[PDB]
Amino acid sequence: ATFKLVISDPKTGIAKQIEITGPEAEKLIGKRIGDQIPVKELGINLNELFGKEFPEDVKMEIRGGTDKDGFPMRPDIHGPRRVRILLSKGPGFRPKEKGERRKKTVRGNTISPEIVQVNVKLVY
Amino acid sequence: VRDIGLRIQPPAEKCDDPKCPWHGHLKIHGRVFEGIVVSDKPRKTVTVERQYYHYLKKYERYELRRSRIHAHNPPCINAKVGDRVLIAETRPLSKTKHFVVVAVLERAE
Amino acid sequence: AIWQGRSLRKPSGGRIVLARKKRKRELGREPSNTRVAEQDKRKIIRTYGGNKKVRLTAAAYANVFDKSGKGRKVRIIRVIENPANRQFARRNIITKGAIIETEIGKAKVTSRPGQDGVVNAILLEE
RNA sequence: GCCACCGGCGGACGGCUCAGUAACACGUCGGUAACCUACCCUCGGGAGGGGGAUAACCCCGGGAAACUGGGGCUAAUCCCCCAUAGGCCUGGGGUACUGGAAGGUCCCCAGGCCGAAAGGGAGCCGUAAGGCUCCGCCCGAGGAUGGGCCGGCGGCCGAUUAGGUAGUUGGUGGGGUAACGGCCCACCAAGCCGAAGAUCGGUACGGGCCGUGAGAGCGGGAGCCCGGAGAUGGACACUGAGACACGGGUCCAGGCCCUACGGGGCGCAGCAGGCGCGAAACCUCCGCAAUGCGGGAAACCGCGACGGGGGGACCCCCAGU
Ligand SMILES: [Mg+2]
Ligand SMILES: [Mg+2]
Ligand SMILES: [Mg+2]
Ligand SMILES: [Mg+2]
Ligand SMILES: [Mg+2]
Ligand SMILES: [Mg+2]
Ligand SMILES: [Zn+2]
Repeated sequence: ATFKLVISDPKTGIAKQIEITGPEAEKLIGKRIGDQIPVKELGINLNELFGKEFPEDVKMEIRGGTDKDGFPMRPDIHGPRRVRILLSKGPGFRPKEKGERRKKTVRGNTISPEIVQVNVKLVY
Repeated sequence: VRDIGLRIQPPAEKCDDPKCPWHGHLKIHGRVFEGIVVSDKPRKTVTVERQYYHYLKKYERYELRRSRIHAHNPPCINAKVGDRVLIAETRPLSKTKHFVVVAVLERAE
Repeated sequence: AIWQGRSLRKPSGGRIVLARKKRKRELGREPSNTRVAEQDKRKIIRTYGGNKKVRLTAAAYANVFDKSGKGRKVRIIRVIENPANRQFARRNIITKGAIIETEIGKAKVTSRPGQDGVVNAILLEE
């Protein structure tokens, strides 16, 4: 579809975002969390927005991402499906009590044409 | 001769089991009653009966009352039907046995 | 959902209608059937009041004993004639009367494994 | 000096109503040698070494809302490991203590399993070492406060309701529990209540007490105190010393509400206020000054508990025209 990538530089702790679509939104449509995709092949985006210093063999991997309505991606439920499970911690729940639980709606692991935001970081 | 806190005389034999106050590992503590046996059909258990008088207050007369309980019957003093027994109180032994026989008086008649 | 409260039937045979609900302080847990294996596993529980209970689940050694108070930690082979249950000696479930067959003879268990988390025995005579 | 966030303690008490319950639910006398217990009191002992994330804060957001994602940096009375003290089980052998009576306590051998802590914080004195005293942390023995469990006895109506029970009654060996117990299980038996009313129906929260009568008695147990039970009906678990939790969490059934139609929520038998039902029942008020509770080293802070008024031929006492 179209996505909103959140590129984050772990070596200096600043981030940027860009909007990709068309040919770009087909080469990461089926990728799972922690995949290490090369930047040059996918990325029409350039060595900018950060200061123009990166090498040429850099690549990023998938970390998380929300959904079309606003639900997070729980990196344990494999499959691009949407479920409603009872949580106690972890991505998808903010407890704010002791020993408490709740029934929150989360999304699977594989990217889909429903995901709108994708979170990535740059390993060199 | 061993006593258990009743100032009475022990039985003339020796037992086996541990649910006997005289020879085993049971402790007695509580009420101390006295009645006559009305059945010993099942194993190691009897049924003891005692009678008392209730005093009504409006009519000012009396009235005869009963009480049937169930007691463990150790193998050294095995009591039959129709004889006086002294029984004591202790912890729950089964669903409905909470007393134990300790001494037998007037066996036959 | 193993409720260990009262009964619902009087000693005379009439039924009882419960007047309250089940209190959390009356419940029970699952039988921890001890097996024979090549490595013993055990867990730890938190109990009423904050205490603990060590819970053996598989057995490897035996702690066999004697008449002069001389123990020896030796491993077990299999169970024979558990009088508790009719089909335990076959599946190798050790409860408390089990007749353990150590590698130095026979023995009789004298401890509760599911409560203490150890197996103890006396050297049964022939 | 102000503010939120990590961290500790409290929210299981207090307030409300009487639906269910003929029962060890309640009253009274006893039992636990068959049990748990944070805050608090006394005595006797310990605080020796290592390691680690992540809220606040900074850079990007997603979603209509409820809410929630990715990267960076940081600390503890936060979290985790090692050692030692200690806790638990079983075998063998001594006789030191309590008690009416030791499956308990104490001492000596042996085989195993579990396994602690924050020398942390604030004032002062001396150049500094370093003290002085205030609030603290962990283990053991005992109490106290609060309960769980178990007996003996005592209190309604019905025969146009006579037989009832099959884990039902008991024994042997076990599991489970904080703990005894057919409380559950595997085998062996045939017991157990009953015309002195069992079983099944009916109605009902129990007592201290209250109305009436010269008394014997007959009738009632809304309001105050003490016990029990419930949070729209039925099932079930997490955290904790304690709950299967009225203002905490799931599932079903039955109602209602917001929505950008994809998804979210709520349940006054707390205090005022509203609708419905009925012959039948009040202000959407002011305060933490008093009695007390939770927190804090303390001064203090919060409390529809409690305290002050507003409405009404509620019951008593003392007067006017
Ligand atoms: Mg409450
Ligand atoms: Mg009835
Ligand atoms: Mg973060
Ligand atoms: Mg038994
Ligand atoms: Mg009723
Ligand atoms: Mg009126
Ligand atoms: Zn005897």
